[PDB]
Amino acid sequence: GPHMATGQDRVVALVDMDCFFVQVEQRQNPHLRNKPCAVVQYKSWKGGGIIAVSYEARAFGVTRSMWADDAKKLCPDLLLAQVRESRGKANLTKYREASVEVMEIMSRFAVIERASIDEAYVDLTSAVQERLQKLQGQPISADLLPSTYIEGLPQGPTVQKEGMRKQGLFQWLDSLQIDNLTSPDLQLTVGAVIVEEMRAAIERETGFQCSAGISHNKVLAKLACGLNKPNRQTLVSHGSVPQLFSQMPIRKIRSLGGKLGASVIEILGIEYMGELTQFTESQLQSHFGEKNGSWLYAMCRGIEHDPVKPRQLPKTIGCSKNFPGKTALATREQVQWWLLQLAQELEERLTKDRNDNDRVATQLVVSIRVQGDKRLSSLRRCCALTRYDAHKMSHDAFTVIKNCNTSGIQTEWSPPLTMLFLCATKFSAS
DNA sequence: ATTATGACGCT
DNA sequence: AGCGTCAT
Ligand SMILES: Nc1nc2c(ncn2[C@H]2C[C@H](O)[C@@H](COP(=O)(O)NP(=O)(O)OP(=O)(O)O)O2)c(=O)[nH]1
Ligand SMILES: [Mn+2]
Ligand SMILES: [Mn+2]
Repeated sequence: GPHMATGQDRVVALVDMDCFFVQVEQRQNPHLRNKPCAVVQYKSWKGGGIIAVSYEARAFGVTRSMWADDAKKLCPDLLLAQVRESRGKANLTKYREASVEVMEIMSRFAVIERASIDEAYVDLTSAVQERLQKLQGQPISADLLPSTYIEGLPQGPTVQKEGMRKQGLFQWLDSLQIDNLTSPDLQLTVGAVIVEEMRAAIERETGFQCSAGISHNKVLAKLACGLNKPNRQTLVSHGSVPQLFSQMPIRKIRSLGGKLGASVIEILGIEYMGELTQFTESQLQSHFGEKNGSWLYAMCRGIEHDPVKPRQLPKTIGCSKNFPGKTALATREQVQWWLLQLAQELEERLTKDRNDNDRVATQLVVSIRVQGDKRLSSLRRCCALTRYDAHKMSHDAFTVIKNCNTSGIQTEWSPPLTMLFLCATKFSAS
């Protein structure tokens, strides 16, 4: 009872940009704004592959992973923006730079953990304590939470979406105990006030809209963020978890959408996250390993301890290109030329990183996939990265992979290469 | 012929 | 170190 810690000692937020690459292109080209729009890579095969979709286009069924030609079948008026091509490959620099814009704004409010190109976690515990001190026991006005949903509310004792949002927020605020500076629900609420401010700053200073989740840990904050996209934020309280999880398919939790989640479902004969509560920690560890079992035991109760890492910058800088079907690389000249193209993009990104961030990569990882291998990487080899020189980097990558070529002929490459991947790692302060 | 990444955990 | 998983 009293000693049963409830995982309520942090306030954590997840901010995720809405249809990010689309918004970057819509900012640049006003003709794309408020339109069914998608961003594609390449064009020749099937119109190119969609990687981002505006909410207007989603209404027609357009999704990521879909070929543009098929998306145009669903949405004949769909507008498309193509990712830049440089050195024969997709070049995502514009979106990385836009990401830095957003990350730098978020860092004004708190130390952030860059989780992807378009989203970051925020540990707001300390900022919340500060704002609570300033509030001096003053209640929180609904006016300070103009885009916030309270998950699970309204409940009990109404036709529009905004009305339901406000009804739930009123029910939440009316139940708050604002004289207790240690109440977790009050802390989450102040966290949501701060996140409104953060999202307002992002939109004012970049033009980009985002959604956010506020809860007591990273998993719940991420889940919360997705509940009311776009352009809204959602508060998931500890108390909302039993009802939320009682009908939550296990695969919606970050980390359980793959083989492990399928094994939870099949071994235990359950469907929803809430059903996990009936098992002991030891039973879950027996099926899924010590670490996974402890994580599942706490997570189905709303408890997760993974810290918000103080990391605004990516840990690696990588360049990759697939060569599908008849485009697979079958000669040594081809392999060398594309290793050089990848290495030249890598050199440019690494040099900019060194200038911006006062660090140097020290390890080069070379990954290839070979024809007939379904795995992502057929082979990974590391070597030293001692100079930011594309020619050296590509020569070294060739040296570490050249023993893969089973061809007796010096010129041919067999079996052909369907992917090249260069990734700079193990950064050191310079 | 989804593609381009990037984060990890395992052994 | 190299491989596998998850993510999108
Ligand atoms: N190159 C590449 N980029 C991708 C891929 N998947 C996503 N991206 C890029 C394009 C995405 O814009 C960006 C962020 O990914 P999300 O947050 O998962 N999706 P979004 O922000 O679009 O919509 P929502 O409002 O639902 O969050 O990452 C991919 O497979 N490949
Ligand atoms: Mn997003
Ligand atoms: Mn995202």
